[PDB]
Amino acid sequence: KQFAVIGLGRFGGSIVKELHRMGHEVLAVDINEEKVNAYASYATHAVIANATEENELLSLGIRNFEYVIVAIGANIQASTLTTLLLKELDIPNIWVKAQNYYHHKVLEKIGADRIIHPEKDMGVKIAQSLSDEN
Ligand SMILES: NC(=O)C1=CN([C@@H]2O[C@H](COP(=O)(O)OP(=O)(O)OC[C@H]3O[C@@H](n4cnc5c(N)ncnc54)[C@H](O)[C@@H]3O)[C@@H](O)[C@H]2O)C=CC1
Repeated sequence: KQFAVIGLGRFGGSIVKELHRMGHEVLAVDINEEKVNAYASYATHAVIANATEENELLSLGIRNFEYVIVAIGANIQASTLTTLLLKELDIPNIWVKAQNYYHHKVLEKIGADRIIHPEKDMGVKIAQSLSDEN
């Protein structure tokens, strides 16, 4: 029902723009307001928070998003700690972007419903499109 994207880089911000362009409402959170301000026009609600902190997550109300996406970047701990925190919030679905075989492997066992490798996955998606192209 609900969609929450944590981390507004090229990936996360993109998935926030699309869900908007598709007519869905999104909660878009990040730690530096520059980012939050950059998507205020696309998110049904854009907030400034540190998703690694227990309390900010409750003032976020994340407890009620069927889907949450951890699209944080070059910072692996925040990523996992965040996915770890909310994993304990009982979020039915948490998808996380990954960049490490290591990272992937921990997320895997932490209980992440879906791990994403933009580069690898986009890879298969294209080979896919090539075959389709005839
Ligand atoms: N998703 C991941 O865990 C990882 C990604 N990487 C790689 O790092 C590269 C850099 O990617 P970008 O998206 O451009 O990274 P980036 O540093 O530009 O953006 C990450 C975003 O998440 C935001 N954010 C929101 N809440 C945060 C919090 N509590 N702590 C930290 N950041 C928070 C940051 O402020 C920022 O906008 C990527 O291409 C990715 O492949 C490397 C390690 C982990």
